[PDB]
Amino acid sequence: KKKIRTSPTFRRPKTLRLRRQPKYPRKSAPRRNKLDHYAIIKFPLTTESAMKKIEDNNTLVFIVDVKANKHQIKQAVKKLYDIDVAKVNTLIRPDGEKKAYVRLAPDYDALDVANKIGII
Amino acid sequence: PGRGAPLAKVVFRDPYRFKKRTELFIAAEGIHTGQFVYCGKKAQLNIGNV
Amino acid sequence: KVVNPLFEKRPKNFGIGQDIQPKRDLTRFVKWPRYIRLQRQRAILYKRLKVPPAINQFTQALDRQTATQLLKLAHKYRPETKQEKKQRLLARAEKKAAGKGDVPTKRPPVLRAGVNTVTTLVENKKAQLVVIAHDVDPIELVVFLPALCRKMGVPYCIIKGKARLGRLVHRKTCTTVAFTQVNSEDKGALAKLVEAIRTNYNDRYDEIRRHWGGNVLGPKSVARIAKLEKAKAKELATKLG
RNA sequence: GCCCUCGGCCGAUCGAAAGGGAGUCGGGUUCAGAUCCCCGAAUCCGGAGUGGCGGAGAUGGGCGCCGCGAGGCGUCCAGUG
RNA sequence: GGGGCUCUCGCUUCUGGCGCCAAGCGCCCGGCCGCGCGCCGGCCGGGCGCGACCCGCUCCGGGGACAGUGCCAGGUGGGG
Ligand SMILES: [Mg+2]
Ligand SMILES: [Mg+2]
Ligand SMILES: [Mg+2]
Ligand SMILES: [Mg+2]
Ligand SMILES: [Mg+2]
Ligand SMILES: [Mg+2]
Repeated sequence: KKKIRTSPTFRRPKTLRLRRQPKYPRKSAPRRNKLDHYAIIKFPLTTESAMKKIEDNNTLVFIVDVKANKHQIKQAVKKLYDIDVAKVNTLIRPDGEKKAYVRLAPDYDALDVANKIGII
Repeated sequence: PGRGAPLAKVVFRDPYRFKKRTELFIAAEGIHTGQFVYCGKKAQLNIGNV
Repeated sequence: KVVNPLFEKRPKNFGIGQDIQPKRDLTRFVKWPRYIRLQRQRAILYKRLKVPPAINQFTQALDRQTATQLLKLAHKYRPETKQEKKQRLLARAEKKAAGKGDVPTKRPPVLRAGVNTVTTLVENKKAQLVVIAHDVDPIELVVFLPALCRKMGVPYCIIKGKARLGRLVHRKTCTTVAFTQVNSEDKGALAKLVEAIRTNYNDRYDEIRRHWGGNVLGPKSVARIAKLEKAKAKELATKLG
């Protein structure tokens, strides 16, 4: 005495949808991150312009993996050099390598960081 | 465009939902904006009524 | 008494062009899914068309009282389940190891199920009562059964629910069951059922065999004819004086 | 998680580096890049759960009292500028 | 008085407004205070029905055993 269709349209009723509870994982183990910190940062740039970036703009110039984004570059530089960075500019070179201009924090000097890296 | 007859944009009330319905009648000569037209069996014999 | 004067009735008017219509029942005018419309138009077609007596004979089923008595009797000879049979087999095995290997309990009388099983019992005249469901999905599985049952003199009834027969045989659906043999104390109950069955199915087989079904128009068409005949009845009323 | 109620862009998706489309400018700087680098001034969008600070809402009247008065206390009634 | 009986088995036309998510009534079910006598006094909530008549077998209307489709037969057929 209460089943009333107040609409002239029949819609498909909402039925239960269960989440997957697989009996075996389709892959035995998660494959490891290939784009780790050592993969992200390949080698620094030691050219004339890169040297001018270090002395003037407090910026370290690196060649990085083309898949890494600015957040990954920022974290990778921070971990494996123990420095704080301000911002990361990024271009892709005409030969296909990604280049990152990593400006350092004001309390970090890009000159002696490049000295301990070994690219002075 | 492409039609010589002007079109009339007429607004009715939906009898089942709180909403306004806009029709695109073919304008009968003599009808003006701000005029009431009446559509139905019991509508009177006036220009523009249906 | 303490009725607030601020309270008042607000009677809305559902005339044409007046206040918006209420949310009333529209089931009569719903665009139903295709499968719902198909199975409803199928029912209407079974009323429009002239149904041959072989198919129309299954619309005459047992009444509520007789079907209840029949299934009450059939419940006593309900076939054993898997766990019942396994328990019986286990008991026979333990008895046999101790000192048995006999006493088959005569294979006590049971309800025989299945159209292939039942039709062979009828041909051999080993069936005492045959119960046929009225809603077999292809009707070809049963249309020969009523004529065969009378030809062999086996009393047959049509009951409503192939699911009801299936519930006896511990399955979803049974087409037809049969009482082959009955216990001594239930012989009187079966005899009362059989005599009630014969007078309704076997004895009036010529009427059943010649009784076409369907051929009934819709209520709208019947009403149109009715008001035309009523108008012509007034026309003949003025024709006479 | 489920139930009631509400829910037609009524059709996926693609389709513009000249259409629509929030919000960055000035100065300096290279051998070659800059409205993108540096300096200096802004600005848009998004987020802020335990709420960042203010301001607004919102802080007034009536009656009984104390108090010379000013000003205080109690009760009642308002207050989405 | 008033039934078989005919339209009605209706609620919207002088205005470039507004109009939905129920008022009202009836029947109940929780919790609170309490006359502590129950239909019993009042206060916080929740539900159902009538409001919005009943029944039914095609959503409503228009065609309809024609059109149409499948196959064959005859005609026409420089459109090819
Ligand atoms: Mg870029
Ligand atoms: Mg939709
Ligand atoms: Mg696109
Ligand atoms: Mg553009
Ligand atoms: Mg240039
Ligand atoms: Mg030719």
